[PDB]
Amino acid sequence: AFRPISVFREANEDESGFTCCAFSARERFLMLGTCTGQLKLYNVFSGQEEASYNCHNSAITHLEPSRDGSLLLTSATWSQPLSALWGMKSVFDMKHSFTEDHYVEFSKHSQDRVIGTKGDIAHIYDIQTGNKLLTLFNPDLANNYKRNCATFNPTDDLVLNDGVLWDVRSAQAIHKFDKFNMNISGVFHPNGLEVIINTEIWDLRTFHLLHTVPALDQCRVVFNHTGTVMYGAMLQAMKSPFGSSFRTFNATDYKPIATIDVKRNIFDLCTDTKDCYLAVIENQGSMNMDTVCRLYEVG
Ligand SMILES: N#CC[C@H](NC(=O)c1c[nH]c(/C=C/C(=O)N2CCCCC2)c1-c1ccc(Cl)cc1F)c1ccc(F)c(Cl)c1
Repeated sequence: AFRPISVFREANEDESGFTCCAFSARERFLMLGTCTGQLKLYNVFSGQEEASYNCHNSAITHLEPSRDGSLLLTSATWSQPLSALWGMKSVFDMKHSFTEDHYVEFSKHSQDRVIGTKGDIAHIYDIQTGNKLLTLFNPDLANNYKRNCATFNPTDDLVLNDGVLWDVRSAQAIHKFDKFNMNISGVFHPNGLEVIINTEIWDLRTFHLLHTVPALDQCRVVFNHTGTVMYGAMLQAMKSPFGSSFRTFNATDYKPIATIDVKRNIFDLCTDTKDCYLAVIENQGSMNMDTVCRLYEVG
């Protein structure tokens, strides 16, 4: 079950502008991006704001804190630069920026690199220097996915970009997964064995199709930390990225668990490092922007 535990809005604002969320390394603190480009730290139980920082001059679309707690990636919708890396030690400061990338993630095993996406192109950057190490794009294998996001695999040896599997070491495309949809480019299963590209589950070894999961169509997905549950929400074709529902799946067999209809448009969802909690950003109005963060205890 998901027990509603708490709800809160952007403190002292006429209209609440939370757009995205991620749990900090610190257990009871949630980081939230806003529609005006600020990063906020909230106590997720009290709903009280602790800290605010100015990151971009447009809405934050994505946040990702590093596991050690020292770094943060942000992306914005219509700012220059579009994405940035922030230090969060003593002073909150911009380390580096990724001017043309509308989406960024850290490498997974060792978080020493950033991977940014621009359209169907992946850029890989060194965290220390900020230098672009690699541009990944192959005109012969491109799928031209409209909502492409590039990502590392769990051991950082591989990248999936626009439905193409890359060997990072050699910077060579090693396989193109055939295209079944217009938008979604796919992610790696944390088990390191499978690639989830929209409704298709591919075996990484053989490149054979393992399953078709229709309910995943047009979904962004996130896994809990233990890799046992997958959350998916369907993209809509300052508007909300998602519709009013998200779905859970058993990550070990891809069997559905629950379909949760929150009856309001969803902006984001994240889970805490202990997989005890789910945070969901939902609009109380309809595109009126007045979002709340709802916190559920995961049963
Ligand atoms: N990280 C993470 C968690 C992940 N969030 C998103 O994917 C997400 C969360 N938010 C935006 C986008 C806002 C956006 O563009 N906005 C909203 C603010 C005003 C401007 C437009 C995106 C998003 C959408 C398209 C693309 Cl291809 C990639 C994106 F990251 C998620 C995973 C499973 C889920 F069940 C849910 Cl509800 C969210």
